[PDB]
Amino acid sequence: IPHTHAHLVDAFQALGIRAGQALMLHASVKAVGAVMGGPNVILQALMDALTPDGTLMMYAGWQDIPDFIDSLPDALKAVYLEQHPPFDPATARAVRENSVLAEFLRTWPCVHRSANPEASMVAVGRQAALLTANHALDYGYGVESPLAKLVAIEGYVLMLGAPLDTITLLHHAEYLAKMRHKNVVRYPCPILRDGRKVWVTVEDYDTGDPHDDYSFEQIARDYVAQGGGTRGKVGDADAYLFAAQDLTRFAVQWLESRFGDSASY
Amino acid sequence: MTDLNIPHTHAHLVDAFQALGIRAGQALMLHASVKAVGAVMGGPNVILQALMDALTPDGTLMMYAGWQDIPDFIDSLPDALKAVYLEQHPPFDPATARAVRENSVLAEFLRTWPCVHRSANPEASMVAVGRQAALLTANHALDYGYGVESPLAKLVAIEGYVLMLGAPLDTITLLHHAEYLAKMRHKNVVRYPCPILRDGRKVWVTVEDYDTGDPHDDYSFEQIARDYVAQGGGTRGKVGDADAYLFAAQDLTRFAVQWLESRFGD
Ligand SMILES: NC[C@@H]1O[C@H](O[C@H]2[C@@H](O)[C@H](O[C@@H]3[C@@H](O)[C@H](N)C[C@H](N)[C@H]3O[C@H]3O[C@H](CN)[C@@H](O)[C@H](O)[C@H]3N)O[C@@H]2CO)[C@H](N)[C@@H](O)[C@@H]1O
Ligand SMILES: [Cl-]
Ligand SMILES: [Cl-]
Repeated sequence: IPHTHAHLVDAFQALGIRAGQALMLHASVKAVGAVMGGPNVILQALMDALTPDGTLMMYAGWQDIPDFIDSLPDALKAVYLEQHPPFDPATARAVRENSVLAEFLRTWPCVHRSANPEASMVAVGRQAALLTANHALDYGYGVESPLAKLVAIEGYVLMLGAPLDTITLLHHAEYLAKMRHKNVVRYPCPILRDGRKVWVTVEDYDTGDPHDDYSFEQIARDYVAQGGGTRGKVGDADAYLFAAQDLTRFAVQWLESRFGDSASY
Repeated sequence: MTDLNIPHTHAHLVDAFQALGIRAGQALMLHASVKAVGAVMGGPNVILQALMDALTPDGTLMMYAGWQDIPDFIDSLPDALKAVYLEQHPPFDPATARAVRENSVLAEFLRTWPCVHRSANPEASMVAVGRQAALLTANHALDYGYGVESPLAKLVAIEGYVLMLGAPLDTITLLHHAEYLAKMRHKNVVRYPCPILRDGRKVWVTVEDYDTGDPHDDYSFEQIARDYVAQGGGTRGKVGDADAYLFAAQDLTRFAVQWLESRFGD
């Protein structure tokens, strides 16, 4: 018997989901198990628990981002510069890993999607426009990002069978932390500007590898170990619910205590 | 033991569609296997963008969506479990109802396109973009979803086309319209439950249709389509790595009706 809408609603409420919350979701649909009506019922149940006054956001990114063209043979790069489509928020695919639900969320009526291709977020609900508005192209996990706004509105992160290493918010903690050294990347990307394709250079902190000798799984495990968040089952999945403000504060201090620069310049 | 090629470009797919016979302003129903096409520069949406470029905004593109999660099987469930479905299963919502499982990557992509229209019959739902998308998807009756009041009937009436892009010929939905039209010695008629939205609220209705899960007699759609191709029906050509077929909807329907009636007809 597949998990029903009502069963999931009750499980979300038992974990601590409440009306009016703003929530970023990371999920593994396989971990939840069979749901009556399919994966979209997971989103419908969560939005039921949040009510229309709540907000639900997910990381989408862009599956087809051609940020690697400089590594291709020159003649192939030339083809990409002419023929690869730009990031179009209406149709750009979300990244493939752990994003079945993010792709579902893009067909919801009244969805909003932020403008930074690599860091794009999708959101539905009362504060969806606020969270996704004015997402800067450079430093997409920084001060002008949906993650900064999620912290400012005292939102939450919900892990629904998703590995703790995939918490996007921790890239915002990396941005904030005063660390000895952070790796900067600069990469090409085609976007739409006044309805025309334009290739631009995006600058950001590397989000593919850590800036020092840590992992997000290590940080999150330490947070849980000192009492951070709530834990419970939703369907077949192990779930965690974290306050965005407290987790960000914890992670910044965690990074600064281990990888800060005590030298003055 | 065969390697994947350099990704096909938008421009090279447009050229291949035009070489196959796609013309501006046509109305086309597409059956595709994205895997068969091979790597595309920009991903599967580029297949749709190239096809719409060949058709222009004056053309129309339609695909079969259905509803992957339709609970049309609940009458065969024990009573306690059936009651759970009746209370908890979501209704068909055309905005979010996912398309059927197989060969539907492009149908799911079409649903994120602006100005998409989806027809109202859950099990037989079609999605369309372009000039005649509203016309094709309008007023799709709940009963006999492949019949006189269907997008397939309208596709035939406006003299549209069927494009096969690496999909097996047996999956041509239009052949269920031929079954509807053909006078045959035996037909299975089914009634099944379905939850829909009626004034924003979930209501369970009973749908009546010809069975489309099994043939009505000793035939298969692969048989019909293979006989059609063998007698010169359609045009053929490569699109990316896929072998493609382009059929006139009216000619294929007429052929399939005559095929069924010659073997099982009056
Ligand atoms: N074979 C047993 C039967 O399978 C049914 O399920 C079937 C049904 O959901 C679904 O059938 C769907 C219909 O829906 C839909 N309205 C049109 C579509 N062309 C048709 O598709 C089917 O018929 C085509 C041609 N022929 C095949 O190419 C295709 O593989 C097959 N899925 O696929 C399943 C297999 O056809 C039912 N479980 C029950 O009627 C019975 O148990
Ligand atoms: Cl997933
Ligand atoms: Cl496919």
